[PDB]
Amino acid sequence: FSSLPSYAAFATAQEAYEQAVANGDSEVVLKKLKKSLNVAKSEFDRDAAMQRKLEKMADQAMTQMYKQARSEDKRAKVTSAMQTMLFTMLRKLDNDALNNIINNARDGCVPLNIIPLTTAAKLMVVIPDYNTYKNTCDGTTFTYASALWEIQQVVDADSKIVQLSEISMDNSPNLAWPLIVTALRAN
Amino acid sequence: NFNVLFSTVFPPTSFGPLVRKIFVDGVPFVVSTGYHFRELGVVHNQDVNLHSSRLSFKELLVYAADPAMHAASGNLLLDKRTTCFSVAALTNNVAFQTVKPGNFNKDFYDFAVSKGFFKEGSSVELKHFFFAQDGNAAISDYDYYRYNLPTMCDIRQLLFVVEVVDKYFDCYDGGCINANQVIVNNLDKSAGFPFNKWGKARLYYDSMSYEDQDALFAYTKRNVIPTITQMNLKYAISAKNRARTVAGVSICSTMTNRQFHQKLLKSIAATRGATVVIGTSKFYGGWHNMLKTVYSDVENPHLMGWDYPKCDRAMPNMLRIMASLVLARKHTTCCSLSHRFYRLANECAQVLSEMVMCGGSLYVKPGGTSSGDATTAYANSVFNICQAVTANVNALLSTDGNKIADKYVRNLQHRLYECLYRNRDVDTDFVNEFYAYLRKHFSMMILSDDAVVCFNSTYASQGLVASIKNFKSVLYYQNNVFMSEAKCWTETDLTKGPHEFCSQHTMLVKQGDDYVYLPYPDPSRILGAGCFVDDIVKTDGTLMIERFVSLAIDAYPLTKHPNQEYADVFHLYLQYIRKLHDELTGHMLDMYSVMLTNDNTSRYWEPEFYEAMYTPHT
Amino acid sequence: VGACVLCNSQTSLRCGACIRRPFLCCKCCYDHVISTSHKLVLSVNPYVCNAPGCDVTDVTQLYLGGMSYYCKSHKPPISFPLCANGQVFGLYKNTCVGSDNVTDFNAIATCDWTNAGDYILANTCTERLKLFAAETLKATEETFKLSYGIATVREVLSDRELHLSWEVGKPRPPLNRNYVFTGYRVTKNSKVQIGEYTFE
Amino acid sequence: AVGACVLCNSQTSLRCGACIRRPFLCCKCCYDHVISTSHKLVLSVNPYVCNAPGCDVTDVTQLYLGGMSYYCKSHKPPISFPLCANGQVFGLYKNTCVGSDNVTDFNAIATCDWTNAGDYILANTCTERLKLFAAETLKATEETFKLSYGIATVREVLSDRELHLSWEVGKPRPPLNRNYVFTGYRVTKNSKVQIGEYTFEKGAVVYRGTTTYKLNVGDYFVLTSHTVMPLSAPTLVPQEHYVRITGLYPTLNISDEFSSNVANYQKVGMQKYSTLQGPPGTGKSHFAIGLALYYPSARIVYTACSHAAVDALCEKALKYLPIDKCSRIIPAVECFDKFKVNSTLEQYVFCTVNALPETTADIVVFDEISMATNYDLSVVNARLRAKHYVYIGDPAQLPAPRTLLTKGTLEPEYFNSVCRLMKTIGPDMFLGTCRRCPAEIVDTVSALVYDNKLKAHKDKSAQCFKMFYKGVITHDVSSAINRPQIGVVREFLTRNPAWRKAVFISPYNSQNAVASKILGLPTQTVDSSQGSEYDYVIFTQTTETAHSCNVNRFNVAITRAKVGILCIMSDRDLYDKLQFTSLEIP
RNA sequence: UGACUGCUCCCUAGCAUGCUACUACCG
RNA sequence: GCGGUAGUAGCAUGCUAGGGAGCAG
Ligand SMILES: [Zn+2]
Ligand SMILES: [Zn+2]
Ligand SMILES: [Zn+2]
Ligand SMILES: [Zn+2]
Ligand SMILES: [Zn+2]
Repeated sequence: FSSLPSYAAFATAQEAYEQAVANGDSEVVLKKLKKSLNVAKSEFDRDAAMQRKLEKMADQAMTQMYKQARSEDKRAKVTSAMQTMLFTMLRKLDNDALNNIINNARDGCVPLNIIPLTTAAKLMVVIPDYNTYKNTCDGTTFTYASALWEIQQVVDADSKIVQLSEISMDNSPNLAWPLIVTALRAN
Repeated sequence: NFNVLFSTVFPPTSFGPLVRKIFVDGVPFVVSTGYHFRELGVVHNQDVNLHSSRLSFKELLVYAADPAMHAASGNLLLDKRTTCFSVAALTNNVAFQTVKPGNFNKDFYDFAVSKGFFKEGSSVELKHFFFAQDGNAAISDYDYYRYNLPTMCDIRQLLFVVEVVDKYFDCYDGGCINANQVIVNNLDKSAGFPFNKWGKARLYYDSMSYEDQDALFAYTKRNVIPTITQMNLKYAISAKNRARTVAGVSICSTMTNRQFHQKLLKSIAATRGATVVIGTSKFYGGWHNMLKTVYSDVENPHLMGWDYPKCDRAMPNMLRIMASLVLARKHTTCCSLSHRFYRLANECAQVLSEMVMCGGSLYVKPGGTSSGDATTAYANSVFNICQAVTANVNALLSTDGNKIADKYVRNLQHRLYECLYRNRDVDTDFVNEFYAYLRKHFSMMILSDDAVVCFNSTYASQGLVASIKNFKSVLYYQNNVFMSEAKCWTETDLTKGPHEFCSQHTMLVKQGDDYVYLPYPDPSRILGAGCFVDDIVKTDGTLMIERFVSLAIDAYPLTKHPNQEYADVFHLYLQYIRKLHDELTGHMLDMYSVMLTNDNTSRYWEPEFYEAMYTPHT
Repeated sequence: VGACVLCNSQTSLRCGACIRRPFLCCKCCYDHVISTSHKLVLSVNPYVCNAPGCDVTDVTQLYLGGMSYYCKSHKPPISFPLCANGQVFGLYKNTCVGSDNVTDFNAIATCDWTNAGDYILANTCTERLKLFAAETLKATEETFKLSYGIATVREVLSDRELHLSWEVGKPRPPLNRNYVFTGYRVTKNSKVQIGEYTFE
Repeated sequence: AVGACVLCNSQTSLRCGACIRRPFLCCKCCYDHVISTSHKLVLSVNPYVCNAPGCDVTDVTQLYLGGMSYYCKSHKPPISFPLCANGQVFGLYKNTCVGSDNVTDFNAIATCDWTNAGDYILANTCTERLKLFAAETLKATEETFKLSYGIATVREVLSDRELHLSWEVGKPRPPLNRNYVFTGYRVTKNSKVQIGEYTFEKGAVVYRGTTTYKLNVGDYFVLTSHTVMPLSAPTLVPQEHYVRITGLYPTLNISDEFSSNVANYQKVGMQKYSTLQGPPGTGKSHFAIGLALYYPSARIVYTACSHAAVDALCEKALKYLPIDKCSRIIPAVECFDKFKVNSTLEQYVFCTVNALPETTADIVVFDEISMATNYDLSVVNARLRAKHYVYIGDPAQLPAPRTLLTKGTLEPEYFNSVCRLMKTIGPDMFLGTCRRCPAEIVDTVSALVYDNKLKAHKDKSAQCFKMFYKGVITHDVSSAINRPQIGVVREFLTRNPAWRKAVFISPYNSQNAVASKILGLPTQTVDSSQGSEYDYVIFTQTTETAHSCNVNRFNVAITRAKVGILCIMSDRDLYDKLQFTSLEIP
């Protein structure tokens, strides 16, 4: 709004108007200065009032497409993260037992609630209290789910190692007591 | 109904998702291509590709939400804390959660004791507090699902109660909508598991185009997508130490349930003057309109409430199936006949028999309702209506017909038995007759399991509409709970409204020139919400004034109570707001050299503003 | 959110382009900002254009708008010069006294502690500026002593002799007992437990 | 969707859609490139076309910005905005851009559809980013040109070594030999499955496949191309001669079977990359092996442009050097497996550009650079980062399959980055130590192209003969038939019985196939034959075209045999300089 | 780690519509 | 002297977007 084509016309019109005003010429000259300046405003009618909306529209479009680009990049990041999570966690499958047992099905369809029941190599047992620990995790090795597991670590709520020599009747009330026993499968 | 019974003989390690080995780019995977429902039997998936080269986006979104891959990549878990059937454990050590206690607001307490409150022997006392929980409470609260037995509902009366309920749900309109017309509010809330590891729901709602969402919706209408669900310990004021729990559903379930239910779900909360009042404002004189709608034409009105114990955890499976089926009955033209069945199967596998992830290890959810999807607040309402109608039917049947005086009710009972245990298909004429009778003598007003009934008295006295004991018996034999008659009010007068509805006592007051009903909350709750707050949320008054404006707005009708202190609560809030404002101006004047010149805020500390909210013009 | 170091009046301005970001009030911050190369000033929020995808950093180039701070290349027509009336916009825009004597601060703050004139300037200031000077001495010593590479010992020979290398392109450090060298060993990911030596 | 532009490294969001590679363009340089070409297509987060329903105007200046979309005059609203204004296209970051004075070279690289020798002239006369961009454009246009041929369907199988073969409709038949390796697939009911890799030759279509398969009805064959990803790292890092040999250990014990290589090695310890100007077979299969024991403390990297030409590097590694410290990756092509596969971290790594993972090392050795281009070296230096590099080869050999060369042939030094730095930056090394060929070709090449750097090697036993013949040329499809040479084969083998224990050289192997029906002698191609040859060879020209009558196709072909070969320069290219023995044609 | 629906207050921004006031142009 | 048109300003209403907060099941 400072270099529009009509700006120079307005400038020369107002220069002539002020020169004639200082001249004090005929009343027709006064009408000329009151009309040429009136149309100097009539050119700016749209000049300083339309590009002002054009710039607003341009800015709106630019910020909208900035947001679009940000969203598009985040999409690629999410896709990469999910793909790498799948292809990283897949290899935990231990493809021997699973492929062996699926072949035993009618057309390779088995319920999901049994895959960790047969093809999992690490059992985790949570016990509320000593009397319940007595029945299941007796001795240093125990059996469950038609197999033979064996104990390798015993922890408690505060996540510290406690050896099995300390789990007695009288020593029980001196432990945090969601015990978490982790075992492995024997052969 | 038959499958519910026949499925109690079979081992519990044969239900759930069905897996099969498929190959992508020469790489083996495990995916779910079906399910084995306890009720609907074996459901085989259709569009599974035995081979594939590469996968673009939606196949990722449906392959990562399955429990199959995580379960197969887990450690076998034997949990002896609960009788719920465990599945596996993802990480190495279980995670223990705790709930912090509340943070005091000493300044407001001192200002309250300054105005002569909390005296020994007073009527209003503190009762609601921020209860703090111990460690292993999440699992000890999830254990409550052991109260949900496998219930086989009666069939030949359910297949008539369904007709009556559907007649109740008649005015509304529903149908599928295109994925570009869905409306979502608060687009920055959490989104299930495992999608929560990379951003909230906004990121997934922007990363996915309209055609992609359309494909994902048109895909579940011919397939099955079992999902997972997280559990959290809430943080809010209460009155009993037992912890609360919410369950956030996965994004792929909500993103389809919205497009499948939105039309009806928005056409229900946009209509005034019906039996379901979800979406009626209690402000601007709405309570009076509702309570005048209730008293339609009943001859000798009494008032009767009820409250189920453990409403969201003892829900039998069959009633939830009926709820979903009735809420998906308007799909006459949009979808075909198999499409509705597959959609119902998807709903039943995503929000009724999910794999809950309470704590840090998966579990199986025997039943009940997960209060996190988009259809709880309406399924519960339709379940409540079904319970009321079946209780009324059982009451009307079990009465010696020799001693019935009228010649209309007796014939109605005769035809009721005829249409119940003799006919095979619905008789619309009799259904309309019975529904007109029910709306004439048993007018109801229903929210999501909280009800108020204006029932005739001279009929209920002689057992033609269920009084309360029919409700007790129906709950006992069809819900496996016992609704003890100590939580069920009964008002023998009508000039004072219902004793308690939505935790708002109702008072009849004289405003303007007539009499209207105004709801007022329990003063202890207001004081408790004023005195206990999470840190920096207030912890002080100066930063956050807008808490007290709303709190005072919700506690204005307390002025009209004939008891004294109940209005002193409102006056105390008013004075505290004024003190807060004129000390904020002083604080940011003295540290400044200038302060406020034009405020107009002097209408906050005087009742002229709060009183406007309870007048009927807007 | 504390009293400034030259006027003891509450303020919320931290000299961003400075070394240790000291507290200055609006008038004294203006004095510090107009006569040096301090073109970055911080507050509860930094002063850059927060219109989406901006690129400006200088304080005088911003203009205040709504709840956002814009720049001349991004500002809507509703503008507000942050630097005006001899006092930059900030909290507590009234309770400030300031002082024309800021050349000491202007030099010492921008002083790189490289010449004897720098230490003489430290010896020629007020007590609070003395504390700031000492803090800047320690800050610049810290930023100096990590201008070399990491002494990577790759192979081992007899005692008092090792095969030691460095990182990419960084110069040679001092060897005397001024610096107590202390490495940390890695298993595959994290650095732990080499100990403290002295190289010669 | 947002990156740095080709010329300015400024961050913008524009793509010229009329280029086959769609590079990111800086605002000012995007305008500069869009004004003066047929590129009227620009892409961004949205494609700049008038997306009005049913409109197809597809220019940039033809559009006006109106509302949230873009429109031409036929659909623009009164409130509009010209996109092409201020001599600058309207895109992201309209204030962070410097432009480039160099836009004519970008125009030339973009506009020239890789049809002449001036193509590679420009492709080497440009900037590093510009030249790698040219390399990827060349790869894309060759993959879109060679896939413009039919699908070789085989409906019946008569026997092995030939097939009853046909193709698609209308699409021409590709040329003959191992630059046209087929790796076609087959259907079962729905999609494509394994067939195997072959190379079809005239019989009846002879297949010289490296693999085997029982072919059947409907088996079709193509020249399968892949997705050529853009190149991130530059082809070569900028060298600087070290003040001291860092990262490399100057060892004291030396095995000196290689006298003229240790002197090179110490100065390699000072400089990043160093290519040795080695004539054909100057013990070039020994340099990295000598370094392997001279400097047995650096991860030395072995590589060559072909999985078959890596023979020299992979042979002596287990003859001289220890066996444990070597590894080679083989994908699933059949190659040497005496090393261990899927062993990334190893002291010695052998591989081809196609199937090597990204790793880090200190020393790299590379062979066969004449047939290499900037793309090939760029892949390697984007894979592995090291402290020093060594290249083995010479510009003066047969280049890559420049099938796009149709007009005048390319010039030697114009091949790629290393060939032109061997002549204008200076030969980093040079050799005369060729204990392989006698005094004939050593002085021949010294005077001829190999800058007179070779000395009289050994006994000129006088077993190579040259004739004065005319011959005639005929053409069938893409090959050449020369009968006055194919009968004169035997009429020329006439005058002692001991020539035929040799190998048959010809540019187009159809002549060799037809002559095999007379003799049965082994057939040799001249394109890919380096390092695999017999003591005595037969070289029949069969042609007079520059495909064989360049300066350097027969240059290495003369040194194929040890001391005795056929040297018939019946072509009038370079016959009339050398002085051999001759007899009249009988 | 932080669910779904439903009403209510407050602050800002844009759009539209309306009303109103002030210089110019036309009959 | 009126009508109409375009410019800048103040006022009201609604519709929408965005943020913050409080109650209910
Ligand atoms: Zn539908
Ligand atoms: Zn100050
Ligand atoms: Zn800015
Ligand atoms: Zn282009
Ligand atoms: Zn158009």
